[PDB]
Amino acid sequence: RTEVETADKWRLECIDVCSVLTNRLEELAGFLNSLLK
Amino acid sequence: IGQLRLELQQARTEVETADKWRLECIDVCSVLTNRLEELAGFLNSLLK
Amino acid sequence: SHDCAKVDLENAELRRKLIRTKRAFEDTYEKLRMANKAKAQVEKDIKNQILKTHNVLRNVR
Amino acid sequence: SHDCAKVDLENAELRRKLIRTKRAFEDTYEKLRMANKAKAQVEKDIKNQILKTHNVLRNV
Ligand SMILES: [Cl-]
Ligand SMILES: [Zn+2]
Repeated sequence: RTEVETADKWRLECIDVCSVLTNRLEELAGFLNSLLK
Repeated sequence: IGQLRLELQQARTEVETADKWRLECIDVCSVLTNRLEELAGFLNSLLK
Repeated sequence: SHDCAKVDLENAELRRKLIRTKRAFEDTYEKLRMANKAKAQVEKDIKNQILKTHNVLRNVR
Repeated sequence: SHDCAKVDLENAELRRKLIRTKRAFEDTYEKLRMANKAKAQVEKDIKNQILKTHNVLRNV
């Protein structure tokens, strides 16, 4: 049943990573918008 | 007996769900990453 | 009555200054026109990049 | 040795034109200076945003 362990080994990490990437993308959209002022 | 078969089936279902989560997060991370690299290149192009 | 030689001298100096100042104005005005044009292009491309970013954000979960 | 009245009129007109052109040049130069300053600030903030983006990508 170690397939479940290995397949889930990086779940928490990939969730944190996607959260950080999404945050950077949102901040960049806001910054780009600020350039139009 | 049949309980070992049922628990094997449960293990297979858990592997399938774990692989689905993993591949979905890889897909998302890939799309987000590509947009971020494109944005870094665009921002750099503004400095020319 | 004026100083005839003096007003001739001033006529020539004024014409020189006017040429110099017109040229400075045209050069600076052209620089400003180019800067405004470049900025307008930048703002158009920025809008495109913002929309592409929100499209990705909307499709992503 | 010239037309005195005519050179008086021409000198007055030249002075008017020079004031007008000097004012236009000074105003336009001020606008350009302001535009350059605003663009310089934008480019500084853009630099910081690029660096943060590359840092995030590097940690991932
Ligand atoms: Cl792009
Ligand atoms: Zn005279």
